[PDB]
Amino acid sequence: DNLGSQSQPGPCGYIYFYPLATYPLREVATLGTGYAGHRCLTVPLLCGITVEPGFSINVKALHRRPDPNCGLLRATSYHRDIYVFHNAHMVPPIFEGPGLEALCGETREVFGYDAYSALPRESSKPGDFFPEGLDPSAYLGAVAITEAFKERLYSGNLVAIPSLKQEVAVGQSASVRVPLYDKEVFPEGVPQLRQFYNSDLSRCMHEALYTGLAQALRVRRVGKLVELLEKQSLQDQAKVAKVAPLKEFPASTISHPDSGALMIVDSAACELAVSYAPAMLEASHETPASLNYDSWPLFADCEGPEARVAALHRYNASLAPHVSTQIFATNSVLYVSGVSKSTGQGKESLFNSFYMTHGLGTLQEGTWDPCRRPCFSGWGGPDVTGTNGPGNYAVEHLVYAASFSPNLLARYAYYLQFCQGQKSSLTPVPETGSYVAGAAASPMCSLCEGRAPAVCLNTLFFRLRDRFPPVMSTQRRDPYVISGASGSYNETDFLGNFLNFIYTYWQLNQNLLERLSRLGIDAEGKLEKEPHGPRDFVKMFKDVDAAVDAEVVQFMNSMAKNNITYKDLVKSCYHVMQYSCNPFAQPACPIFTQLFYRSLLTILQDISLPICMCYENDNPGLGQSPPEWLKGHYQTLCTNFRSLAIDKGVLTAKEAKVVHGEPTCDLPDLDAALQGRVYGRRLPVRMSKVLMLCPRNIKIKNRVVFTGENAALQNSFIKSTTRRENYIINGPYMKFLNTYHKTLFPDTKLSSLYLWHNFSRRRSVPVPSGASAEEYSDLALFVDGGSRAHEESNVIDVVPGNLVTYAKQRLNNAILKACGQTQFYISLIQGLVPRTQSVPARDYPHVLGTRAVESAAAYAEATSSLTATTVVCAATDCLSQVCKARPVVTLPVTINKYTGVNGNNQIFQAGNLGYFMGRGVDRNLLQGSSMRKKFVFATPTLGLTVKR
Amino acid sequence: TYEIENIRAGLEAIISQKQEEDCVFDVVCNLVDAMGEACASLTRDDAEYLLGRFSVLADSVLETLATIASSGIEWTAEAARDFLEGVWGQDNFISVAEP
DNA sequence: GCAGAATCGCCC
Ligand SMILES: [Zn+2]
Repeated sequence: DNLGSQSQPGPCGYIYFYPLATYPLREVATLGTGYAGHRCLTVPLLCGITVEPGFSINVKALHRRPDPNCGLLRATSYHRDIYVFHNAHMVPPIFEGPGLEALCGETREVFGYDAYSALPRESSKPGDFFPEGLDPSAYLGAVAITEAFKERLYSGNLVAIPSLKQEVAVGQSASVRVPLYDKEVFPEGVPQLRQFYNSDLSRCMHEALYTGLAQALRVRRVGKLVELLEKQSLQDQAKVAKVAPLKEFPASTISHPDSGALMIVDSAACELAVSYAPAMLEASHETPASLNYDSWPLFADCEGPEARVAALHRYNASLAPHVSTQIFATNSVLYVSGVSKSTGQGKESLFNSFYMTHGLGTLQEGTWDPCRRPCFSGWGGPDVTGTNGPGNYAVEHLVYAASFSPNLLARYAYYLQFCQGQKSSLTPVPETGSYVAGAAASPMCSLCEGRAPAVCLNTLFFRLRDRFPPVMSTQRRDPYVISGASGSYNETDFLGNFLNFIYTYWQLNQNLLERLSRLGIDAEGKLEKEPHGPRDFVKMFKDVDAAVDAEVVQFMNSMAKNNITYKDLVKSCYHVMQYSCNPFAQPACPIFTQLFYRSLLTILQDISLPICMCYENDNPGLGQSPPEWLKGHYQTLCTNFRSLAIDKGVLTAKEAKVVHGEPTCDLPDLDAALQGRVYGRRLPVRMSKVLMLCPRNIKIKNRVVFTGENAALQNSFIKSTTRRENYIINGPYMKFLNTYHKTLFPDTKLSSLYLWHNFSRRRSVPVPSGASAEEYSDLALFVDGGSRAHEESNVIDVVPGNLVTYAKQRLNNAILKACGQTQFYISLIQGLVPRTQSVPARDYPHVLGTRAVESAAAYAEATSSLTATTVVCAATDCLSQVCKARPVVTLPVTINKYTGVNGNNQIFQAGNLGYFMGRGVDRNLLQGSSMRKKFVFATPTLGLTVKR
Repeated sequence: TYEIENIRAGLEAIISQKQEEDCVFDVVCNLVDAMGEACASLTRDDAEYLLGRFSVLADSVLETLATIASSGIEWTAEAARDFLEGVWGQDNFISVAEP
């Protein structure tokens, strides 16, 4: 049985009404996309704040009545975002900078994108959708919508039935909801003005939802994309070609020696993404524990409203590095530009020869249509040069990254406010106060007119100017950067997926943690009793060493009796990370809706590239256009993709049949309810669609052991063996010797680094005034001998910061020595984890708000007592403990493709972990850069949104 | 290069080139020259970044900066040497062989 | 300037 078959009959969506006298408006604003002057905004769907506790995210929507005595049911999940459209001026904005709607409107037009075009009717009046006896001025109105029927909401084809109102408790607010049904539930028809429409809601969907899906397909006709998505949902068109006539191509495609094949492959990949992504997003999903807002642990110590709002701002600051990385990285998913072919005089193998490209410079160029006629004429860049200069990234490139939406752009600006500025080392720049009182206060600013100089988007851009990427026009095969929630089972200890199933490597690690608990050390490395002096410090290490070395003897004597060939299994092991395909697992931010959807569309396109290339190689285009080739060939290519893309090493998905058990169900009489009467009727029902494609995971892999066989790479991996002078200060004890320095040498002036570097070179150690010389000479000899034994044996390039990491490094060095793997360093993955810090406001002008600034003296005085929250990332030696906390991740991926072994001719895929591009991403990445260390950004969710 | 990369490359040059003295005062005088007043609020995460391969020194740097901030001199490398090299005005050392 | 890999589940 399955979640589709178990879901209950219901409407296509709901209008919620929240009472203004009690609803917590400041809390929802911190999760929203409000800009100054908005008429509509988006917020997350959350139990206890935007929907009632126990809201069902999966339903069988009643969407058609062929005759009055039969209903048809479609299985669907809810859309993740709620659209707030009535009295929306009552929710505060997330960002205070003015003028965003005109800036978005001007920028959309120079890139040749379609603006929202309104229906010829007026919006529905409040008295035609409010419950009877509610005052329309006392309530906030918002829509929750099913993923299968959201285009019908946009196009004004739903019907609201106020007689079917229900009272619901939303946190502490007495709320009401009204159901929405598709106009196809009324076979005699309803008057055209009786349908539900709101011009502000539809415009917000156009900008904040559909424009980003169009940008991910390289389509400009956003309105025509919405019409073809509607027709795909209602008329079962998944196997009919539909996007190809909307495609456009740059001159590097049109002039390529293989131009005809390249236009067919790029077109077919975009068709397959449009057929399969909506079907996976509509599927029935599991309900995560993080969806219940009234149980989030981050509120535990809060008293009253101000304390809760402050906790939500600290939560948002810990997500900001994920969002800033998608702006500052040159290879961000937001900057993907098209598809290209390795031009024969290139390195790629046949299945890798077609690949995804990135480039903002390419995204400005003129284009040609599928018949090779001129199409978009291109854009020359800024008509007046902004503060970053000619040919560099401008504020228009940030507006393009935000899909020309004032709602999304406002929330991107709010996250960018947490970031540190990083000036270039050779460029003179004004001080913050003389910029804000000077150029930012000019009446020539098109955003603020000089009347909001401390919060203006031009001031935020000026402060962050040197962190933005270059503007690129090249065609190289690079990894691209994805963001989202992680899955349940990640293998990120030092040997990855080694012996994951059969005792196992997971059991070996649990046995080690149990031995360390009996010595008084917990799983994060905290002691129950800290050392009193030199003897205890030595005894602590000798007992941990004896615990590790006993467990190695049992594990090796197991491999012997069970006959396990572990020497071979070490050579083939990988780190494994799971990227979740559940849209409800994502963090409670509307920007994460766009990053998840565009990550999924990009991965589907990249998986399809060799599948499309092989079909066209056997069925050649012969100078047909992509639309005329797809008319004969697309139904076969859909069936090939379903077999070849799924369970072949990157994407996992399950097909399911959906059944309804009763032939009838208890529903309100819809012909009576339209005329104002409520009573039950048993309606005969059947399914309109029987098959569902439930997505599971995307798998990211990284190889651990280097075998020597690629002789070109060895110098990046080779283990030296000669005695160095840095052997104590870069050995295993130095961080512990520093933590305990004042217990060990009570009354010295020396630093720990200098004391131990002096022992290294001069073999002398100070003896504390009341202590004894024997005890200190024993401490010195313990540090020396242990540090040389580590120098000669170690293949893990880490200095351990806690006793658990020290013990795990010792354990894994002993396994690799039994295998003979002692000539090279292994590959490492390190987690970059966010840290929140409060700092003096002088270099963070946004704390002043929409206030005027008259001089640099008044700016200094006004900022002198204030502070700002900022975020920085710290490197962790131990990605395994972070993965147990169910993190939000950002990482670079390339999908590589290869033939099977032993004469298996089939195409298999791996999603390999890659590198970040662009110097502004994070200071920890600054110096390929390393073959043997890779990085992932991670924020934990256990103890924040999910209870331990 | 960013300005913070140049401060980091300049501190690793000081630390890797001393012998027979502790390095803490020269590192502090270098930061006070590069940043002045902004040292008064330097965080541990920023101090650990700027010290590079010697980030273990960060606890000793932040304490020395707190003694400057709590004693009232202006933030220049001259006034900082007059205070630090003046406020001191001792360790007995044993030789340990090698087997 | 950035290895190689026939794949699915299993999961404590
Ligand atoms: Zn301005």
